[PDB]
Amino acid sequence: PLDLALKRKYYEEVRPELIRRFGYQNVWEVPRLEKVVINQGLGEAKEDARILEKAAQELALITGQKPAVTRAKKSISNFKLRKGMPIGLRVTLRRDRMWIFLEKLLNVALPRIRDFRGLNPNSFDGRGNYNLGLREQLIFPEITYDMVDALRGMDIAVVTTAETDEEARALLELLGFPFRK
Amino acid sequence: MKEGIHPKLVPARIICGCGNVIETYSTKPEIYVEVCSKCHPFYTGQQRFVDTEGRVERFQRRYGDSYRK
Amino acid sequence: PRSLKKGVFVDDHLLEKVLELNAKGEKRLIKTWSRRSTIVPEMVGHTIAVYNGKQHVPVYITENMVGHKLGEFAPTRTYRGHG
Amino acid sequence: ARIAGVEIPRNKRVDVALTYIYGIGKARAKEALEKTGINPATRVKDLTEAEVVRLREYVENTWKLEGELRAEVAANIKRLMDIGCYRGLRHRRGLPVRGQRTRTNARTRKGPRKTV
Amino acid sequence: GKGDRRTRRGKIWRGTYGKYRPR
Amino acid sequence: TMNITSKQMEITPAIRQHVADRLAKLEKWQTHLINPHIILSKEPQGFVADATINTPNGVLVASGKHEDMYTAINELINKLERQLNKLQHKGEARRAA
RNA sequence: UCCUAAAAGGUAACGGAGGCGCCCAAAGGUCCCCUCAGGCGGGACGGAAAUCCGCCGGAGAGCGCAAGGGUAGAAGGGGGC
RNA sequence: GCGACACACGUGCUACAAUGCCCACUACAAAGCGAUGCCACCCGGCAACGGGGAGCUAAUCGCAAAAAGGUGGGCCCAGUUCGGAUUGGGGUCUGCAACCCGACCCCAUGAAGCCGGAAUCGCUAGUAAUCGCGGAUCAGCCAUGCCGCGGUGAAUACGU
Ligand SMILES: [Mg+2]
Ligand SMILES: [Mg+2]
Ligand SMILES: [Mg+2]
Ligand SMILES: [Mg+2]
Ligand SMILES: [Mg+2]
Ligand SMILES: [Mg+2]
Ligand SMILES: [Mg+2]
Ligand SMILES: [Mg+2]
Ligand SMILES: [Mg+2]
Ligand SMILES: [Mg+2]
Ligand SMILES: [Mg+2]
Ligand SMILES: [Mg+2]
Ligand SMILES: [Mg+2]
Ligand SMILES: [Mg+2]
Ligand SMILES: [Mg+2]
Ligand SMILES: [Mg+2]
Ligand SMILES: [Mg+2]
Ligand SMILES: [Mg+2]
Ligand SMILES: [Mg+2]
Ligand SMILES: [Mg+2]
Ligand SMILES: [Mg+2]
Ligand SMILES: [Mg+2]
Ligand SMILES: [Mg+2]
Ligand SMILES: [Mg+2]
Ligand SMILES: [Mg+2]
Ligand SMILES: [Mg+2]
Ligand SMILES: [Mg+2]
Ligand SMILES: [Mg+2]
Ligand SMILES: [Mg+2]
Ligand SMILES: [Mg+2]
Ligand SMILES: [Mg+2]
Ligand SMILES: [Mg+2]
Ligand SMILES: [Mg+2]
Ligand SMILES: [Mg+2]
Ligand SMILES: [Mg+2]
Ligand SMILES: [Mg+2]
Ligand SMILES: [Mg+2]
Ligand SMILES: [Mg+2]
Ligand SMILES: [Mg+2]
Ligand SMILES: [Mg+2]
Ligand SMILES: [Mg+2]
Ligand SMILES: [Mg+2]
Ligand SMILES: [Zn+2]
Repeated sequence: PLDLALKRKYYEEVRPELIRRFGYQNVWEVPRLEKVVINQGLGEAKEDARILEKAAQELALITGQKPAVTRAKKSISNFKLRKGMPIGLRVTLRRDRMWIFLEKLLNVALPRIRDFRGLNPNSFDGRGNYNLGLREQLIFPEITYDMVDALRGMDIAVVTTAETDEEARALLELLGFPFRK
Repeated sequence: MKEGIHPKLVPARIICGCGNVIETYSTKPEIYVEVCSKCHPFYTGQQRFVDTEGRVERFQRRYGDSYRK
Repeated sequence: PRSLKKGVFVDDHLLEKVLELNAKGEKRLIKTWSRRSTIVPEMVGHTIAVYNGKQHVPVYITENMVGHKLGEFAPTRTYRGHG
Repeated sequence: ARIAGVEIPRNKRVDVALTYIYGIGKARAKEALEKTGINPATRVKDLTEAEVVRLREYVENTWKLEGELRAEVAANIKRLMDIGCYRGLRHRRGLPVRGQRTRTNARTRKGPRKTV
Repeated sequence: GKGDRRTRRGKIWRGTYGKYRPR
Repeated sequence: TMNITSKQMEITPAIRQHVADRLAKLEKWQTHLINPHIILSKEPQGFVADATINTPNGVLVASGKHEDMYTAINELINKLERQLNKLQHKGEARRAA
């Protein structure tokens, strides 16, 4: 595996601080990062130019991983939705790629957000997972203003082995997640 | 992974405007950014760019204390 | 607005009733015909009745309404809309 | 969004594209180009990235811009409508504030005409 | 233009002086 | 639209509608009535009702006087109808030779 | 198809309720893989309900279409030939 | 309070732009007004203005700069370097007092509006169009009005 600043920071500075702060008895009992699933809810490309390959290209550039499609589980009248119609994207990032993307997200992305005042503290799962949203894709460094055609945000779900929101917030803020409160 | 469908990750230099350099991995080996976490106002303590005013209203008038008493 | 060369305008006769209430102890309701008078920090906390041509509207002075005039808080037009 | 949170029009002169920032008119345009010694007639598409970060740091650290400017103007109206002053009433209902005629005209504050 | 207070032509219309029309 | 003016009198929005309904009689000709202004007043004799309307083929001017207010409104409508009925048919007279 | 039908089958009335006169070239054969509806919590536009994550959830979903029977230890979802 | 505002009508001002907008420099008027008045000139200030201070009962001195125009430079067809409404903040002056309800200066905001339906107004030569200046009332000013003054300077009239 690759040598990364964020993974090394975890194993070096975040592990012992956590063990001290909570008093874990086992090495595995400590909270670890499990996965980070990114999902462009899209749905704007139902009809119109359903060719959403620009958005999937953007995701493949930001994550270094080609996303997959998501389709409708049912047809919906008001949403102009036919069952089985491609309406979104979802890429599951784990391990080294997860660390890479989280590094670039914490060091570049979250700063470049318009009127950024921190991440919402109450956005925790209750089981020890966190979620957030993004209004644009220009936030990430791999996306410039020329190669973009339309603004399209995304959803980020970070899944942690922690059991309470307390341990999860500890791990995430220690890793460098900026919380507004 | 599936070969031929993923943009290759390579060692990447992410340069910030404040002079911060970040050693990472990405699809573009060099990327310059306008701001980073080491110089954003919310990060670096409380570097309130222009407005660290103090409101300053309303009692901050005090022009002046010349009315008789 | 009024000039900084000139002073902050209060109708004198109104400021008198203000300081007389700051010594012995605030407060008693004050009726006045001084819409022209500027609110002063020594007025904060009292209750002044401002005359609007018909009524004496009771107006409580606070910390954020110091730089204004008394006539801004006792409006002079009854307007509920049309239709 | 290079400076200062918005993207300034390229191929235009820098004293002009800077006005496209919510909080910068022609006055603060000629101000930020002398404090940095940058030719106002030069085009945005011809700027040096050294000249960029200099103009960026000076502008973003001298005047409130963009969302921070919209918050105080909204908060200044917020307190006006909360204290209950005559200018606050004009913002609550939506009528002109600065002693303008309301029998005719006054269409910017009210919007397009509503027939009866 | 004659209505623009921040111009030379606009202060001639009004009849005043300033930074944009000094005397 | 249509404007009504009560000179040195006081009328109700009910009476203002009756004048609007009596002016519907001029809509019979299917021609454009441009800002019909109506003026009511009180002489010593009786009420007086004026009206100055513009049509794409000229203008209409008339006057009605009677003791009853609504009756003078009727006379005004009768005299306005006649003028309107002439301005829309005077051209048809000289088609030959 | 269900009830009437009286726990095998069958059982009438101008008795109570509904459907059929099609469809599918995959909605067929086989091999391999996968498991729902729903409730709670979290999440840019995004909503009761679009897509994402977590936890609970034996079947209340699904099975072209009426009803009944059957059914995830598949008859349901996906792919290969 | 006459300054209201779901609406409606008349008269106007400013615009919708390149025969144009902005900046710098430089020319050419007439008629009026001016003794708690007009203010030269100096200085403080980005400025409005403020503090000094000479002249002028005024063909003497002052308002005073005329503007379009001329020269040079920028803008390059965009809701824009068009338009300057509306709103936030900071000042100046008058005045006993600018909340309702004054004008002006400065920073920021930078709307409607891409030449206008039915209909309709003005003007026959220094006229229309366009450009500026003065005065009455007046402490100040909501004057884009009114009454006067000149600068540039057309088109068209077959005919009833
Ligand atoms: Mg381990
Ligand atoms: Mg929570
Ligand atoms: Mg968890
Ligand atoms: Mg980017
Ligand atoms: Mg292989
Ligand atoms: Mg701006
Ligand atoms: Mg012009
Ligand atoms: Mg302009
Ligand atoms: Mg009427
Ligand atoms: Mg009446
Ligand atoms: Mg009346
Ligand atoms: Mg008459
Ligand atoms: Mg009749
Ligand atoms: Mg049976
Ligand atoms: Mg049976
Ligand atoms: Mg049986
Ligand atoms: Mg048998
Ligand atoms: Mg198949
Ligand atoms: Mg089948
Ligand atoms: Mg579910
Ligand atoms: Mg939402
Ligand atoms: Mg939802
Ligand atoms: Mg079932
Ligand atoms: Mg199959
Ligand atoms: Mg198959
Ligand atoms: Mg074969
Ligand atoms: Mg009054
Ligand atoms: Mg008003
Ligand atoms: Mg009406
Ligand atoms: Mg109209
Ligand atoms: Mg006017
Ligand atoms: Mg154009
Ligand atoms: Mg615009
Ligand atoms: Mg438009
Ligand atoms: Mg503009
Ligand atoms: Mg024109
Ligand atoms: Mg016409
Ligand atoms: Mg003539
Ligand atoms: Mg004049
Ligand atoms: Mg005069
Ligand atoms: Mg005057
Ligand atoms: Mg006004
Ligand atoms: Zn930085």
